This record gives sequence, C-alpha cells and structure tokens, in this order.
Amino acid sequence: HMATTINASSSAKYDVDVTPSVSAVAANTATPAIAGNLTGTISASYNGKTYTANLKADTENATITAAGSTTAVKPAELAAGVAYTVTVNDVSFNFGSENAGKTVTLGCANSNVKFTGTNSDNQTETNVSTLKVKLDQNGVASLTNVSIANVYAINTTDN
Ligand SMILES: [Cl-]
Ligand SMILES: [Cl-]
Ligand SMILES: [Hg+2]
Repeated sequence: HMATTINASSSAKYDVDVTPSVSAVAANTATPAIAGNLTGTISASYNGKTYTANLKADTENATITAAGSTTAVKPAELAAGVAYTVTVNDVSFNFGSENAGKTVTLGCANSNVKFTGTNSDNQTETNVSTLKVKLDQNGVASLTNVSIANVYAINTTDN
C-alpha cells in the first residue's frame, strides 16, 4: 500500500471507449470469380485497460445492409463502391468481478458507430452515440447491438 516509486504516467461524455474494427472484402466476377468476406472485432478501453467484446454466436452474430436498404446482404456478395451498415448483435464486455455492479458509459468518437441496449435506468435506447449501463454481478456489460455505418468493401489485395 506504500507509494515510493517515481511514476509520471498520466491516467468526456463517456468512460468506456468502444472501437469496432470491420474488414469487408468485395467479390470479384471472372480467373475463377471470388466470393466476398467480412470479419472484425469490437474492443473497448476502461480505466486504462483494453477488453475484447464477446459475441453470443461464433456465426451469424451480425447482419449487413446497404445504406438506405433493409435487405440482408450475404458477405459472399459484398461489392466495392457500396456504403454498408454492419449490425453486431448480443455484444458483451467482461470488465471482471472487481467492476461488478458499477455504472459505466459506453461511447465512440466515430459518428458512424451507434449502440442499442438497456441503460442503467432500465430504459431501451436505440441507435444512440453513448449508453450508460449497469454492470451485472460478474462485471459484465450487455448490448443488444453495435452498428457501424459507411463500411466499404475493399478490392482484394490477393493479386
Ligand atoms: Cl473507432
Ligand atoms: Cl473511440
Ligand atoms: Hg470509436
């Protein structure tokens, strides 16, 4: 509990900074034609530490739509030059038993990112920039979704 070590390392509207990472690759038509693909992760920082988000499903944990459309797009059919919105469902952060019952606010500097879930006052918020949540008895935060708009599928670099 003593403090005898020189240190000098120095630690908004939110205190959990959520950074989604999406990598979409466009399909190519015929060389044999190549299917598109989509992968990614969601990470967060809280009290100087970084966490990786857990998803309820290994597969089918997200949905792609073209901007101004509600039709589901298979990752195999992604095209370049199309602004996509990726919605990731049943996203959780495990902030550990030491953070159990705490209230934290999730946010994101990137205006293309929005949250859907239950806030700390037990109200449903839909497509919001920031969300105040109550961590459960294990320190876990739960979101209905994270959405990322203006996702562009790149021309494959396998050439
Ligand atoms: Cl980001
Ligand atoms: Cl951020
Ligand atoms: Hg962000």
